[PDB]
Amino acid sequence: AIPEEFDILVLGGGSSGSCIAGRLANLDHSLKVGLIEAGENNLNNPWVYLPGIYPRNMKLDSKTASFYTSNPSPHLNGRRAIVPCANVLGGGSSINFMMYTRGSASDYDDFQAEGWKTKDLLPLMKKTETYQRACNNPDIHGFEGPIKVSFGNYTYPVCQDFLRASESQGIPYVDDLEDLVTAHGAEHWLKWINRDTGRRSDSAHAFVHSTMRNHDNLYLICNTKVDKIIVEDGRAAAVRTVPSKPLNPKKPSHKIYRARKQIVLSCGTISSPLVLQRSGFGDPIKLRAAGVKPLVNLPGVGRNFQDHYCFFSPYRIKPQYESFDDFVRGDAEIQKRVFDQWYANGTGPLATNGIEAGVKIRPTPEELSQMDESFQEGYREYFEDKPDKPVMHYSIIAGFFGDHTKIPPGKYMTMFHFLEYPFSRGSIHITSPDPYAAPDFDPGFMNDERDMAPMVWAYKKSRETARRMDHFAGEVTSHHPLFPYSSEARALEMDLETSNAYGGPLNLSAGLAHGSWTQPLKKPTAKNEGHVTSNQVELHPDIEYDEEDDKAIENYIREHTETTWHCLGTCSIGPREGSKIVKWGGVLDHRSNVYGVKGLKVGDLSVCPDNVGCNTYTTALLIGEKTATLVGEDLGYSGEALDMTVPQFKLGTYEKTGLARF
Amino acid sequence: PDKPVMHYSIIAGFFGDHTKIPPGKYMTMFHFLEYPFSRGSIHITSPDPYAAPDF
Ligand SMILES: Cc1cc2nc3c(=O)[nH]c(=O)nc-3n(C[C@H](O)[C@H](O)[C@H](O)COP(=O)(O)OP(=O)(O)OC[C@H]3O[C@@H](n4cnc5c(N)ncnc54)[C@H](O)[C@@H]3O)c2cc1C
Ligand SMILES: [Mg+2]
Repeated sequence: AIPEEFDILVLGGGSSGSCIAGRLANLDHSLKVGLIEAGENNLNNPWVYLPGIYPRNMKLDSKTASFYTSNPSPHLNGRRAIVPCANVLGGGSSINFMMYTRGSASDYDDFQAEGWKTKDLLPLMKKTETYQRACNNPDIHGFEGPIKVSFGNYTYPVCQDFLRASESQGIPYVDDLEDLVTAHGAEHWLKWINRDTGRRSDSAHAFVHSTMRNHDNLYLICNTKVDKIIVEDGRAAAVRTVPSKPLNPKKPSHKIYRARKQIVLSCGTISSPLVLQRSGFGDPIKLRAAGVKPLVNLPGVGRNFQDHYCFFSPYRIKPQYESFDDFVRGDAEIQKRVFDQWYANGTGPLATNGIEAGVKIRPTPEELSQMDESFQEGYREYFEDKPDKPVMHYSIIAGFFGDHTKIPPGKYMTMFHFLEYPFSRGSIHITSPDPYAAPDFDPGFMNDERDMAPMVWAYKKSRETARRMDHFAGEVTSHHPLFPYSSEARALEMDLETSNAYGGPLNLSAGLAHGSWTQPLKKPTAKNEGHVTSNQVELHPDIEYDEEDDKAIENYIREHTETTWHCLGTCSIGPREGSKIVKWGGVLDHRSNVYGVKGLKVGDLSVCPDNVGCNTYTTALLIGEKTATLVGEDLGYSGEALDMTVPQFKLGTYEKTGLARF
Repeated sequence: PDKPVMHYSIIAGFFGDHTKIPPGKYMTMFHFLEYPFSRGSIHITSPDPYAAPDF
C-alpha cells in the first residue's frame, strides 16, 4: 500500500512539517507527497487533543519526548541541563503548553533575507489561523485559518489579579500584545485551543489528518527515524531510514525512499543539523571524528544554537482560591468531575491551558541604571537601536508546573519567566554514524556575561507583582533563592491560621516549628476605613536588596534555568562566506535551499538567524508556509491557486451562524 | 572516659510541620550535643510577672 518513490518527501512530523505536508498535498492533488515521521501517529488520541493534561507530556518516563542531555558547564554550576524534544506526529504542537504570542516586526526584518520581511510575511501569517477572540485589530489577525486560537472554555480568577497587580507597577494594559509593535504590556494571554470544541489546536489534525480523509495523494510513514540523506549527481534523491526502536539486534533493518523532484527537512532544530551532518554536511575536520565522509563544506551546520531561559518561582495561594494543582496532583474524585464536565459539555478546567495572563517588558532607564554595566553595554547596541523589542517576559500559571511529589501539599500560583533574546550561542554535533547515538552539544546557557542581569531583575519584578495579588499567601521557600537567613529580603511562608486551613481539623502539627525551617509571614496592613469597600486594599511591605541578596538570586538562576523549547539556529540563513549575525556562516540560501546541493530544502524552525521574541510555534507555522510557497514556485506552478487551502468546515461567529460557541 | 560527646537517635516519622514538607513517609534522625561548652543567661526586665524576660 506504500510505494517506494514519493513525488515530494517531507521528513519530520513537526508542526512546521505538518504545515508543509498539508499545504503541499493540496496544491496539485495529482502530485504525490509522502511524509515520513520518527514517532507514533496521533489521530484522535485523547492525551493529545484535550488541552488540560499538557504537563504529563513532560515526564521523564514519558514516551512523547527525547530528552537530550547537555555536556556539563561551569556557568550552570556544573549542571547538565536536559534539552527535551518532541517525539510524536505533529511535533511539539501535540505537546506544547498552548501559549499564543507573536514576535516583534523588527525580528523578521533582522533575518535580512532577500525575502522574509515582515511586510511580506504579514499576509502569510494572516492565512494560517482563525481568531476566536473578539479582535479589535482585524487588519492583522486572520479570521478563517485552519488553526484556531482563543481564551479557552475556562478561566481561573488569577488573571484579573495579575492584571490589577501589573498595572500598578507602571506596566500598561494593552488589549492586543500580538500587535507586533509593543514593548510594555499586559494581556489575558491567548491559547492554541479550539474554543468551539475545547480540543487542542495542533497542526497535525488541522493540516495532515484533515487532508488525508479528503485526499488520497498523501502518505504518512510514522515510526521511521531518518538515518541519512543520500545524494548523487548533485541532487538529493533519496533518504535511507531506520526503525525508531531497534527491537531486533541480530538483523538491523533499513529502507530507502526516493523523491522525484523535491526533499524537505522539517526535523526540528536539534535533529536536523544531525541529519545533515550524517549526510556529510559540515566541517571535514569535525566530521572525520565520526568517520563520515565530508561531501559539502558547511561549517555553519550545528552552530548558532539559541534558546530562551525560563525558570519557575512558585508562590503559595490562599485555600479558598481555585487551582489546577489538585487535578494534576492528582485526586481520583476531582479529576473525575473535571473529565465528566468536559464530556458532558466541553467547558471545564480540563478545557484550558494553565497559564492565564502575562507581561512583556522593556526596562525603564532609571531602573536600568542599577543593572550590571555589561548588560547596559549590551542594551545600548542591541535594544537601544530598536524600540519594538521586549527584553524579557513572564506570565502566571494557575497551578504548579513541576513535580508535585517533591513539593509541600497545598495550592500554588507559579510565576513563569523566559528571557526574550538571550545573547548566548550554543552548538550541536553528531559523535557517531549511528542514528541512535546521542549527540554531544553545548546549549551554552549563560555562556555570555550579559544574560544574567535581566534574569535577576525579572525575578525581583515578578516577586513584587506576586506580592500585590489578592491570592498571595506566601512564598514556598524551598523553591526560591537561598537568601541569608536573617535577610529582610527572605522568602516568607504561609500564615499560621492558613497552616491550620490546609492541615485540616485533625492535624497534630500545624504551626509547630522546630529547627526554624521556615519563617511565618506577617499580617497585611489593615484596610483603610472611609474608602469604598470595593476600593479597600491590604498590602504586604515592599522588600529591598543588597549585594549578598543579589548573589543568592544569581546562584538561583544559574542553578535552575532550563530550555524553554524555543530552540532554533543550527542550520540557518546567511551568506555561505559568513556574516555578522552568523559568525560561522549560514547554510541555507534566502530561498531556503541548502548550500552546495540541488533539490534539498529546510522547513525547520531552525532556519532563523536570530531570536524571535515570541513563543516559537507561530514562526513554525509561518516558516512552514514560507517553504511551502517556495516549493510551489520551485515547481513552476502558477501564482493562481498557489494558495493551498486545507479542507475545513468553517464555523462563523455565533451571531453569524448558530453553530459555533462555548 | 565515661562521657559521650554527642547523641543521636531515630524517629519513625517526621517531627515537624507536615504542612511545609512534601507528602510521603519519612524517618527523621535526631541529634543533640551532650555537653555544650557554651553558657547562657537570663534576667527579668520588669516588676510585672507577665513581662517577657530578655535572655
Ligand atoms: C513541552 C513543550 C512545551 C512547549 N510549549 C510551547 C508553547 O506553549 N508555545 C509555543 O509557541 N511553543 C511551545 N513549544 C515549542 C514549540 O512547540 C516548538 O518550537 C515547535 O513545535 C518547533 O517545531 P519544529 O517543526 O521546528 O520541530 P518539531 O515540532 O519538534 O518537529 C520535529 C519532528 O521531527 C521528528 N524527528 C526528529 N528527528 C527525526 C529523524 N531523524 N527522523 C525522522 N523524524 C525525526 C520529531 O519526532 C518531530 O516530530 C513547546 C515545546 C515543548 C516541546
Ligand atoms: Mg523543540
